Amino acid sequence: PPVSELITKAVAASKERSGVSLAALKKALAAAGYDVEKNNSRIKLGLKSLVSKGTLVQTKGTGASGSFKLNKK
DNA sequence: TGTGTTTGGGAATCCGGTGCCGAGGCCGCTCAATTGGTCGTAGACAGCTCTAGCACCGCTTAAACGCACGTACGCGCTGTCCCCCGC
Repeated sequence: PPVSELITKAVAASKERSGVSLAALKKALAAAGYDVEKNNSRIKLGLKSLVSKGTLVQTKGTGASGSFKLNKK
């Protein structure tokens, strides 16, 4: 399954008012058996694609270093 | 979500009493500083030599300088996780 679903599912499972950090996303995907080490660069890209698709709102920071929430709009 | 100000409250500080022991003074003594004198020599001074430090010049080339260009490291920001702190 593509990493955009795994990320969206992790952000939905950890839904809050702040927003899953990249470190929490790493932890959730690793707990989901996804190798976050080798494919970290893929994650940053896929995450960026999800922000560029507007599917994730950046709530703090800039780019992948930030916190993110599912764009309910 | 943020922050100027509030206010009871522990913690450091000030003040007065007090008492106690060491610092300051006094005395008797002694031994080390002082006086005077002799004598030896350490070094102050003159004087002489020669070396090695300074100033200069010219030439070559290697290093320093300025500049273009790119990337990688420093630094700021965010997050988390845990391990020292206060009690």
